[PDB]
Amino acid sequence: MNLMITLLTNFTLATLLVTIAFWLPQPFSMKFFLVAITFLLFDLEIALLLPLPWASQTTNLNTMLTMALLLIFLLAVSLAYEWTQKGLEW
Amino acid sequence: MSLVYMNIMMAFTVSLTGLLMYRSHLMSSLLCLEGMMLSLFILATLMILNSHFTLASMMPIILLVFAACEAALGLSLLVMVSNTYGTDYVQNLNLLQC
Amino acid sequence: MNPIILIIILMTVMLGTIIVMISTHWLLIWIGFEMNMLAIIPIMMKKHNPRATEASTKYFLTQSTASMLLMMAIIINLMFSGQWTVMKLFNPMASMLMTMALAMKLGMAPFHFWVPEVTQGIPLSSGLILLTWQKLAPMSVLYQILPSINLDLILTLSILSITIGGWGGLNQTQLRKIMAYSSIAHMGWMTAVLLYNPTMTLLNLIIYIIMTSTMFTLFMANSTTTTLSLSHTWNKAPIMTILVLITLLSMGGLPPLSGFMPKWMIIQEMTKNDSIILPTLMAITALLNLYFYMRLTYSTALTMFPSTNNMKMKWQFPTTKRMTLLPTMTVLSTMLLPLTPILSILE
Amino acid sequence: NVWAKEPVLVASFAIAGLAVILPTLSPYTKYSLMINRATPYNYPVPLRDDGNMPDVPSHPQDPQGPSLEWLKRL
Amino acid sequence: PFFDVQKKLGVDLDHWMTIQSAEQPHRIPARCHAFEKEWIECAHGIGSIRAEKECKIEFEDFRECLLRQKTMKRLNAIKRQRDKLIKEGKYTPPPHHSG
Amino acid sequence: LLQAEKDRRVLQMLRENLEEEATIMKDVPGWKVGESVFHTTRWVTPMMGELYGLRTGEEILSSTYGFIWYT
Amino acid sequence: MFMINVLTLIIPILLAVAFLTLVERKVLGYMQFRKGPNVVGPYGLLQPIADAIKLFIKEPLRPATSSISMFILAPILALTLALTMWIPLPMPYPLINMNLGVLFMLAMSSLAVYSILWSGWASNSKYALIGALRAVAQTISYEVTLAIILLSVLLMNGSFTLSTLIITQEQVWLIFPAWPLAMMWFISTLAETNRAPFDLTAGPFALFFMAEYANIIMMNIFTTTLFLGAFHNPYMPELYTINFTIKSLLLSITFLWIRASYPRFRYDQLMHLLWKNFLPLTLALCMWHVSLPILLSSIPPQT
Amino acid sequence: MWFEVLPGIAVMGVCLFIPGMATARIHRFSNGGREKRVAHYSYQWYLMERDRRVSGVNRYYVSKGLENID
Amino acid sequence: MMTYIVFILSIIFVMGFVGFSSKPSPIYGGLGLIVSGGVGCGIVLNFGGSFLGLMVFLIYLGGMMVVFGYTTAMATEQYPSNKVVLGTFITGLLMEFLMVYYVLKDKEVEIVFKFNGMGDWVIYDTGDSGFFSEEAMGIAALYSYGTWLVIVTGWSLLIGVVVIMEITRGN
Amino acid sequence: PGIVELPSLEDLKVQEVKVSSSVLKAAAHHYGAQCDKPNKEFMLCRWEEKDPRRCLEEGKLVNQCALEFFRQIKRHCAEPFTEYWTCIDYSGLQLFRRCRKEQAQFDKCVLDKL
Repeated sequence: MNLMITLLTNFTLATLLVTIAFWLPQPFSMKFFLVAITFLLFDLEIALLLPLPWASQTTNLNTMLTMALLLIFLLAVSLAYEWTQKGLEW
Repeated sequence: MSLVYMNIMMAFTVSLTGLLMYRSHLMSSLLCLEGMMLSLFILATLMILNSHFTLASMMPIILLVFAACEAALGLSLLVMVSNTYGTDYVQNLNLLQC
Repeated sequence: MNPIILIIILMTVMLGTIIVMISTHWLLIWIGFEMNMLAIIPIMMKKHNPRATEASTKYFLTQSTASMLLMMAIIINLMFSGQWTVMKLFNPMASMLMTMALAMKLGMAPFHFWVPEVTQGIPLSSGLILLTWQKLAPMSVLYQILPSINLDLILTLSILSITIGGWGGLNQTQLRKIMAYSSIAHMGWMTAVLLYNPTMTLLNLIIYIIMTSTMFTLFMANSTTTTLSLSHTWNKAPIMTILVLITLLSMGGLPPLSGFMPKWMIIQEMTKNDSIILPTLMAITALLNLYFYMRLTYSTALTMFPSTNNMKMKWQFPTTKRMTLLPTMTVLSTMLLPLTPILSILE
Repeated sequence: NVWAKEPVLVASFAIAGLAVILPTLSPYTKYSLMINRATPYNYPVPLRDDGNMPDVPSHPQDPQGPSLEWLKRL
Repeated sequence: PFFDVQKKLGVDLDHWMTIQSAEQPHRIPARCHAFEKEWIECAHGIGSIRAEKECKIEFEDFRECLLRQKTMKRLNAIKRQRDKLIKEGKYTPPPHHSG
Repeated sequence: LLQAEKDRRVLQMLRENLEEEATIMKDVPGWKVGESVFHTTRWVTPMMGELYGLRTGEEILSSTYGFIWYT
Repeated sequence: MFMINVLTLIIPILLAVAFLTLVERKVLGYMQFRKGPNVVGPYGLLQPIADAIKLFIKEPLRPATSSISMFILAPILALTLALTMWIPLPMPYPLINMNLGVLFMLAMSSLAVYSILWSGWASNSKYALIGALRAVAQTISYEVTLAIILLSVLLMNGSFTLSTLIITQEQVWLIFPAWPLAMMWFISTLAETNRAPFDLTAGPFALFFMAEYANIIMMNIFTTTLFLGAFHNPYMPELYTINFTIKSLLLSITFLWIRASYPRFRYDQLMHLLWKNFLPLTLALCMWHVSLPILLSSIPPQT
Repeated sequence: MWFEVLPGIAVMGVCLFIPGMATARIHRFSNGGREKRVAHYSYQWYLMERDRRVSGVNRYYVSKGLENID
Repeated sequence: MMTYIVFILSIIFVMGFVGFSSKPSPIYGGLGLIVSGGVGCGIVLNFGGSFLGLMVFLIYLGGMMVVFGYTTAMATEQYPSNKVVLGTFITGLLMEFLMVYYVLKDKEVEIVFKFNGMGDWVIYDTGDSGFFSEEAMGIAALYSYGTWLVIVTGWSLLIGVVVIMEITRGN
Repeated sequence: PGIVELPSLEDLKVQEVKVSSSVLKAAAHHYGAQCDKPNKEFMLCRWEEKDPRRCLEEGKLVNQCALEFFRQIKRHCAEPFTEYWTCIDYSGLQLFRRCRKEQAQFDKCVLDKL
C-alpha cells in the first residue's frame, strides 16, 4: 500500500495540475503496419529470453547455453528472413 | 474456495459474451478476446501462485506469448479486410452467402 | 507462394498434429491446436480474392474462441483436482466446456455455421488439408478424454449433427458445400460411437479421410465447382465418370462397396448395447444424406447433359494434371468389403 | 572484399562465431560447474548414523567429507 | 491415439511438467505434496474405475487439501456465530492481543 | 532455532484458538470441538486463518500481507 | 514522514525541470555565440519561473476537437509517469525497494508510447494523425534494443534489484567491460528522449513539456547509476550523492552538447540504420555477454 | 565566458542534490542511526518479524542488546 | 480501504471488463482494457506476486494494446450515446451489486459450486523459509528443464513471423 | 473424522532466547560450530517424523544449548563482541564483508581466551 499511496498522491497532484490549468483560466500505408507486428514478435522472443539471469545458477549449464544461443540464433534467422525477403524495405 | 476465483470466472463469461455479441466493429470483438485472454491469465496465475505449484509455472508466460501472437494474426487479418474493402464492419460481408 | 515456405508450413501442420497426438500434458495440446491453426491459415488465401479473406477470417475467429474455451476447461480442471495428466477429468462443467470446445473445433450442428462458408471460397488444396487434418487432430484428444464425458452432450451433438448435415445440401449446387455437409454428418457418426468403443471411431476416421482424399483428388483432376462442369468431364473423359459413380456410392454407404463397413460395424458395437431406436434413427438419416449424392450421380454419369464446344479443342490435349495418389486410395476405398476382420488392424 | 561493403555485419558474424565456438577450449567450465554445485540452498539433513558407512562425518571439523580448498585458491 | 513415443524413445521430455513431487530444481514442496504422493500410491496399478471405487477417501482428503472447502465452511460458520453472539453482546473480547 | 520457535508458537496459537473454539460453541447441534474435516490423521499446515483468525483485522493484516508490500 | 518523503521527491521536479530548461537554453547559447537569458533579472531563473507561470495561465487551447475525456486522459498519464518514475531509482537509499525495477522502467516507457498514441488519436485531422503515427513507430522501434541491452548488462550482475548493481560498481566502472553496449544504449536513450537528431515537424504543452523533460532527467539518472558511478560508503551518503549529481550533470551537458551539433536523419534511413546496424550488433554483443560469464567462472551472486 | 551558465547549473544541481539527501536524512532519523532493513526474501522477513516480536514496542530498531540472556 | 482489498480490486477488474464489453468505440475499449490489465497486475502482485504481473504489463500493456490503438488509428474511422451500450453498463453495475449483495448480507454465493464467501487472505503461506522467491526459481526452471518447450515455442514464433509477412504480402 | 492431538499449555512453556536477530546472525559461525551438535537429533526427528506435536523435547534441548552458549559468550571475552554486532547492525542487512576489523578482533579474542 506504500507504493499505491505514492501513486495515488502523484495522480492527485497531477489532476490538481490539470484543474488549475483548465478551470482556473476561465487512409494509411501497409508498409507502416509491418513495424508493429515485427516489433511484437521480436518483443515476444524478448519475453522468452529475459528470465535468463534467474536460471544462471542451476546444475544444468550446457543445455541452457545451447538452447539460449539457439533462441537468439532463431531470432536472427527471422531477422535475416525479413531482411532478405523485402519485409523491411522502402 | 477463494471467492475472487468466482469473480474472475464471471469476468471471463462477461468477456465471452462481449466476444460473441458485437454489432459493427470487429476490433471490439478481438479486443474482448484479448480481455478474455487476460482473464484466463489472471485466474491460472493466482491458482498456481497460491497453491505453491512452483515447478510448472510456465503456464502464465506461455499462454501469454501464444495467445498474444494469435491476437497479432487477427489484427493482420483485420487489416487485410479493411484494405480490400471500405470499412471493417460485420456489414459488407453479405457476399459468400450460405 | 514459395515452395520452401510451403514445405515449412506442411512441416508445421505435421508437427502440430503430432504434438497433439503425443503429449501427456494439456499445455502442449493447446499449443498444438494453436500451431495447427497458425499453419492452416496461410494455405488458405492462396489467391487474394476477398472470398478467401472472409472465409479465413470466419475460420480464424471460430478457431481462436475454441482454443480459448479449451484453455478455460483446463484451468477449471486445475481449479478442481489439479494435475497435468491428459486423462479422465473431474467436473461435469469442465467436461461440458471441453466437449463444446472440441465441437466448435471439428464441427457439430450447433456449431456448423462456419464450415460451408469456409470451404466455399477457398481453393481445393486448402480444403483438402483442412478437412483431413482438422477432422483428424481432435479425435486423438477425444480418445484420451473418453472416460469422463456426460453422454447427453455427445449424443445430442451427434444426433443433431447427422440430421442437420443430412438436411443441408438439398438446395446447394456447390460441390464444396456438398462435401462440407457430408463431413459434418460423418463427424456426427464418428463421434456417436465414442463412449462404447473408440476403435470404430478411429477406424471410421481413417476410412472417411481416405474417402475425402479420393473425392478431392477426383476434383483436382478437373477444375470444377458446379455439376455442369461434371457433365463436361463426362463428355471429355470416360474414367472420371465411373470413378465419381463408385466413390459417391461409397460415400452413400451401400453394402457391396466399402462405405458400408463403417456403418455396419457401428451398428454391431452400438446395438450390442440395447440402444436400438437410436441406431435405426441414425441409419434412417444415413438413408437421408444420400439424395444429393444421387442427384449428383445423375448429373455426372447416369443422365447426360448437352455440352458446349471447345471441348473439341480440349480433346487434343491430355488431362495433364498431377495426382498425389489417386488409384491406390481409390481401390483401398472401394473394394475393402471382405476385410472386415481387419477392423482390428487399428486395435 | 566485403570488409567495406557492410562492415558491421562482418564484425557481427565474427564475434557471433567466436561466441559459438569458444566454449570448446577454455579451462573454466568445470570450475563453473563446481562453483554452482558447491552452493547449498537446501538444508543438509543429518541421517541415521550407520549402515556401516565409512564416510558421512559426524563432526563438520573432520575433513573426511566432500571437502573444498580450491574455493579459497582461485 | 495416445501414442507413447514419450516412453518408446527412452526420452522423458514432458513428464517434469506434469504433477508435483518431481524434483524442482531448488527442492521445495508445495502445500499438498504428501496428499499427491499418497493418492498416487493408492491408485497406481489400478484400472482407473476401481480407483474411483476404492481410492475415494484419500482423493477427498487431497481435494480438501487443495481447495479447503469444508474447512472454510466451518471457519465461516464460527465467524458468523461469533458475529451474532457479540452483536447480542457477550464477552467484550479478550481473544485479541492476549488470552 | 528459528524452526523450533516457529513450531512452538504455532502450536501455541492452535491451543489458544481451539480453547476459544471450545468456549464459543456450546449452542449448535453437532459440533465436536476439534474434529478436523481431514479423514486421514497427519499433521497439516494451517491455512493462516486457523492461526490468525478472530484477531479483528489489524494484527492479521500486519502478519499476513506484511512482506507483500513492506516497501 | 512517508508523505514527507513523497513531497520532498516530487516538489523539486518543478524546480529541476524549469532550471534544466534554463541550463539547456544557456548551453545552446554558448555553443552558439550568445548570452541569455540573463537580462531579465539575475541570470535568468526568475525567467523560467515567469514563463512557466505564463504558460500555465495562458488561455486553454480550446477544442476545436472532440473527446474531452481522452484529451484529459492522455497528459494525465504522461505526467503521472513523470512523477512515478523517479521512485525506485536508487540514489543510495531509494524510496521503494523492489525485487525488480528495470522491467518496470521498460513498462513505463511503453506507457509513454500509449500517451503519444492517445494524444495522436484525439488530436486533429488526418495529417496530425499520420505524423503522430510515424512518431509512435519511431518511438516503439527502440524498446527492442534498449530492453535487450539492459538485459545483457544486468546479466553481468544477476539481480534485477539494481542495488546489487550499485554494489558491483565499486571496483571498476561498468563502462570498461561494456563500452560498445553502453554506447548503443546511450544512443537508444537519445532516441527515446525524441530530441535532436530526431523530429517533431497541440496542448497541453505544459504537461507534455514536463513529461519529456522529466523523462530526460530520469534517463540521465538511470544512466549515471547504470553504467558508471563510484563506491557508496554508509554513514556518509552525501559524498556519494554529490559525486552522483556531478556525474549526472556532466552527462546531461554531454547530451545537450551532442544535441547542438548534427542535422536530422531520414526516416527510411532511420529504420535502415536501426535494424541493419543495431540489431545484429546488439544480438552479437548479447550472445557474447551470455557465453562469456559461463566461461570465466563468474556467474553472479543473484541470491 | 561560461561563468554565467554555472549558477544556473549550480541551483539546478542543488535541486538534484536535495531529494536523496533529505530522503537519507529521514531514513536515518526514522530508524535511530540505522539503515532500514531491506526486505527482499521471506526468510529475512521472518527474521525481521521475530525481531519486532522480541522488541515488545511493536517496532524493530530497538534490538534488545544482550541484557536479557537470563 | 479495508481487509477485502483483493476483492475490491477484483470488483474494479470486473468493472473494467464490463466497461469494454459494452462495445464502445475501440480506443475507449482499449482504455478500458488497459485499466483492466493494470488492476489485474495489482491483484496478482497482491497475492505475491513477484514477477508475473509485471511481466504481462510489458506484454499486453506494453506491446498489444499499442497494436490495438495502432490498428484503431490506421483502419477504423468514426466519422460523423447509444442506449444499448449504456443499458448494458447499467446491467453490469447492477449484477455486480447483486453478487456483492449476496456475498455481504448473506453467507455465500453458489451458481453451480460452493464458493465460501469471505475474505481471501486465506489461503496463504505461514511464512516459510523461502529465501529465493519461489516464482523466480520457478521461471528459472523453464531453462533448466525446458528442452522441448522452448523449441516448440520459438518455432511457433518463427512461423508467426513468416505467416504474418506472407499474409501481408510475402515477400 | 479424526480428533486433534495437540500438546496442551503444560508443554507450551520453555523459556526462549530473548535476543535480537542482529546479534543472532552476528554470532552465526561460533553458534553453529561449538553448539548445534545435538540439534541434529532434532533435525533428524523432524525429517523422519514430519510431526510437530512429537519432536518438541529436542527443541527444548536446542533452546537450552543456546542458553548455555550465550552464557559462555556473555561472562567471558568479548564485551567488544557487543561492539561487533552494533557495528554490523546499522549496515543494512548484515553483510559479513562490512565490519571486518572488529570481526578479526573478536576472532583473536575468542581464540586466545576461549
